[PDB]
Amino acid sequence: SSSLPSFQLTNTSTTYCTSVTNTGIYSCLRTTIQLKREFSFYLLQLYIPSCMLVIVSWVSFWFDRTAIPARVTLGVTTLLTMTAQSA
Amino acid sequence: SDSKILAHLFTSGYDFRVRPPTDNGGPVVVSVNMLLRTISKIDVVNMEYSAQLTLRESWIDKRLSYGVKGDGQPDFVILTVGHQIWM
Amino acid sequence: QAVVTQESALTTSPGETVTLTCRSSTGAVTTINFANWVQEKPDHLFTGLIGGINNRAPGVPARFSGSLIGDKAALTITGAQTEDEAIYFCALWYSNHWVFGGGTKLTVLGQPKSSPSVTLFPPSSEELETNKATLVCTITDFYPGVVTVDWKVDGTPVTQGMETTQPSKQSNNKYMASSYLTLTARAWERHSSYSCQVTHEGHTVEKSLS
Amino acid sequence: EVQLQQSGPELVRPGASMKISCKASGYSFTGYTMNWVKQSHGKNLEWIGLINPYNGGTSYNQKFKGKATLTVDKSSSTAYMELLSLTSEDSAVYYCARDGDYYRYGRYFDYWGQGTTLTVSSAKTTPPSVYPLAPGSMVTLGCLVKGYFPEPVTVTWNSGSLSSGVHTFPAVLQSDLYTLSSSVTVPSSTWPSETVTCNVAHPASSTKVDKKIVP
Repeated sequence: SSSLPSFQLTNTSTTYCTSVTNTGIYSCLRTTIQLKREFSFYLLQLYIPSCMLVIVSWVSFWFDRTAIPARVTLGVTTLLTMTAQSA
Repeated sequence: SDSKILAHLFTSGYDFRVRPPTDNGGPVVVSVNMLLRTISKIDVVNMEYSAQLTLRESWIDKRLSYGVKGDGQPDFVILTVGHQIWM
Repeated sequence: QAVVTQESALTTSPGETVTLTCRSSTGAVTTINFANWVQEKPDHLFTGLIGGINNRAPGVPARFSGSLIGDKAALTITGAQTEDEAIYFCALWYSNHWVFGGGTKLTVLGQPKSSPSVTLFPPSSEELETNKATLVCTITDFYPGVVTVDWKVDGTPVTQGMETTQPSKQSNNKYMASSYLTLTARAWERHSSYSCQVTHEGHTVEKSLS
Repeated sequence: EVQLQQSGPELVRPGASMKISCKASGYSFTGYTMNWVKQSHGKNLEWIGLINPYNGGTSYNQKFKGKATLTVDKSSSTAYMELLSLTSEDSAVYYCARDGDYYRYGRYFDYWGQGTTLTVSSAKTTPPSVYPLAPGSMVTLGCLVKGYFPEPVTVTWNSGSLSSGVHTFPAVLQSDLYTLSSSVTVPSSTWPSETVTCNVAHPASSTKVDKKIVP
């Protein structure tokens, strides 16, 4: 688990997968590990920054309606950045 | 000389598959020396690293003793190709 | 097979430096024997001291220390303490298992030495009636509390039929012990010489019977 | 602090098989391998075997191959030891001693248990037989409480009259039956002009016997 940083090995199972083929019936075992993706990364590199990006688009609601350049700059920049991050 | 010393060791019944004998039946003691040459490619994503080293092992195999006390023969003999030795 | 040997018992005063040794019968104690040292306080209290390569148990005082003096394992207590009085077993690792020693009874002196009081008791007539004959040998008031009982029938020493209890502590800080040689009524009359010689801290005391 | 608490004392008949435990606490149980040591009255300390909790892996002393079976229960942090085909020779005190290294074998002993006393004997409650010990033809006398079970037996002298010079020795386990003896020291010339009765009591069978010493 210490050499597996990105996931968390939650459960394992030991089963049989014997199957019938055209050349005959072959005995078969199957071991199965269950990997749960770590969330801390995606919280910090995706969710948090996107909220922070969406919240920025709101601070333009507090700029006077006459200064539209400021509003557009915010809304547009956050939108572009949103794209980049997703890419 | 050296080729003759080697021939004398393997002309008798020597089995490289058999572990070297011990006085008290104890285990074969292998002393280890290690020389690091280069430590490179320290991958943090896959959490691994590359390294080139020189492994140096030393043990006793009474079966291979030729000079014993020696003092008339060469201190040691370089083992040439085609001569198997338990390792 | 392989046997481990230790001093039967040793004596030392508070503050001095004593050394216990552990001998291998197959040869010299090497590092691949991983000489271990264990302490047994009264009432069956075991704890590890030294062992492995050169590591020690948690809390083992600094005065304790291991080494390979000569060709046997050593355990040196530098600045012996009162509580250091216990039985010390050493264990050697032979290939795939541990072999313990006889143990060494280290005594941290607290009173003058006392030679043992030996007594030998012939089989009671009441007991001989049951075709059994038990020689009882009692040893009291000795110190340090380590002795070595040895029986001999008609000049010849006995190997079997003997049972010696472990040194029990008295109300007066001295030690006692008992030893029984068992025979049959028909075999107790077959002889006429019986010996129960008790060794204590060098020298010896013998009590015969006829 | 770490602790190894072992199961209580056990009395079992020959042929049977019992299992003693060793509950570990105060440390990551699955990190240190466990040793089992046998301390018998007849011999020294013997090493039975060892088990790696994390691994399930075991290694036995050739001597106890088939006599002992080391197991482990991770959930309860407990190490167990089975003993099969119990006999007279198996009557001993069994300790469990932890290895020193963390998630590796270091070959040195840390902490031991208080020990478990196993008594194997096919005996029924058997009242003792007291035989007098007189000195072969300051004098010393003695009692011989021979062939009783189970322990203990108490010995006095003159109902407590004489206490000085009284030594009741340890018992030995022979023939499935215990056996001890108690001595009492008196000045030679007083005996046998003074009654010297020893009082033996075996509460386990409600036995009370007096046997005064006489030449």
